[PDB]
Amino acid sequence: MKIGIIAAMPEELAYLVQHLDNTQEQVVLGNTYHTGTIASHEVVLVESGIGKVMSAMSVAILADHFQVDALINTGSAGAVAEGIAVGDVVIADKLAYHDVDVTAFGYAYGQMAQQPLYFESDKTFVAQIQESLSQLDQNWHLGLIATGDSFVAGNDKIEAIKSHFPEVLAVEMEGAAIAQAAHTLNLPVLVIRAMSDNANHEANIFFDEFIIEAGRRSAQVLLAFLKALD
Amino acid sequence: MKIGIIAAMPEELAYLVQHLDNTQEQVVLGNTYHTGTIASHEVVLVESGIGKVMSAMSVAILADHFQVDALINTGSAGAVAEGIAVGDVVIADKLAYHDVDVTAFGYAYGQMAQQPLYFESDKTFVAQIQESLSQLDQNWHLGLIATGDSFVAGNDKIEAIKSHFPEVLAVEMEGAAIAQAAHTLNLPVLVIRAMSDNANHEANIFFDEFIIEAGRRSAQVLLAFLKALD
Ligand SMILES: CSC[C@H]1N[C@@H](c2c[nH]c3c2N=CNC3N)[C@H](O)[C@@H]1O
Ligand SMILES: CSC[C@H]1N[C@@H](c2c[nH]c3c2N=CNC3N)[C@H](O)[C@@H]1O
Repeated sequence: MKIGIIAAMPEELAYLVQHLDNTQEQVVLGNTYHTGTIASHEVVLVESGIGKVMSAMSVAILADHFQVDALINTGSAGAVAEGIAVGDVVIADKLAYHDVDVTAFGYAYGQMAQQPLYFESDKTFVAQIQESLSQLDQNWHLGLIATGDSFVAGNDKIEAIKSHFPEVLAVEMEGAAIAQAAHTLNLPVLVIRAMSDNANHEANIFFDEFIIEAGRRSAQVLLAFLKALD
Repeated sequence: MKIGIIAAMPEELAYLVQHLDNTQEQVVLGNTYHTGTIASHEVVLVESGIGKVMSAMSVAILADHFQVDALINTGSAGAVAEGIAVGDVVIADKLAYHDVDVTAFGYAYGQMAQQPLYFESDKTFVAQIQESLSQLDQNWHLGLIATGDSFVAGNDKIEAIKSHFPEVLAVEMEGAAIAQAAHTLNLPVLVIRAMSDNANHEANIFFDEFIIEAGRRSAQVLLAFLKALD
């Protein structure tokens, strides 16, 4: 298959570009799309930019211009579940928006109009990625990642998000957006994020400090996954 | 020029489709795009779906697949500024997100990372549309429309939005998203919305009752504009 891989920032795509075989770069609508293969898998890498709109646009272009068959997001996120450490990797089995309120019409909190409440990562992708990781390794996690067009940096917002999604493991700004776009195109999706901060008052500082490492760790897990996907 | 016209719901695109000359429907990525002309202006009409992600995808496809030169959004919105009545039309000279918080990094509230706080409708488009309207008509307005991935239905949220953007006239769910996407593509944009409700506790009821009329009114203003734009 042909996999479209999206990262919000350059720090989150660098490692993958460095491991891209038969690399070629195409400029489309002012952005660079890296084509080639990874572990014999045809892929297209792109730095979308931050947020729902930018990531959604990248999905649309990957589908319309490159005819991708699947979508995978890699990058950083803020750790919110107790016990998750900076540097840990969270594989999203499900994604949802923590900043969406269309409840006046009867939708569940977080559920966008005309959309399901939860977007699910491809069951086959999730099954296989777990198989590539060790059960003895306690630094990777499988669970819910909540998305919003905000950088979470305070216990108050963390608590507010948890009141709606108590099982949330991490938070970011593109996960559910890419999953929503993928769902709209009937394309399988997977989201992988490494923790760059604790989404608290010190989040901006930790993010600045750990974005390079988080971007690399998330990408390393993706690379290991792709090599085992076959 | 070639103008891409986006409406979130069918009720907001119907009138335009009914007045599209040399109309033809095409299916791209599972959605219908209506090509044709409106007063010597080549156009592409599309019902994007609700929200930031859906509207952003539509902008991307309009640019990548149809090579549009400009973008115009039409539809319904909730009236928030005192005095604005249901049925009134608001032309957005500027757009901003009311639900974006990346302030931890120093951005102004509402400003998305890597983006300006305000997205501006094309100055030429704004100047010309005002010329097509009567100064004696008090039912059209020119000002700020704030966008968010939520349906505003309560004075509490209205007050919260006003605390950040006191001059906001109306609120909706795609304006700033379409403007952001257009800005990313360096394409001129214009947003026009007719009031379907008062964004208060009764907003869902008024929306249900007035979406057909609001969609029509907004489209009527756009049609008049296009017939005078030349
Ligand atoms: C500079 S905005 C933060 C970016 N990094 C991710 C992120 C890391 N840590 C957090 C993120 N997003 C929200 N809250 C957080 N605590 C998001 O998905 C954006 O692409
Ligand atoms: C069924 S979600 C509402 C849709 N109509 C517009 C709307 C009308 N009235 C309101 C809207 N959006 C937010 N708050 C409001 N009070 C938005 O842009 C969505 O496309």
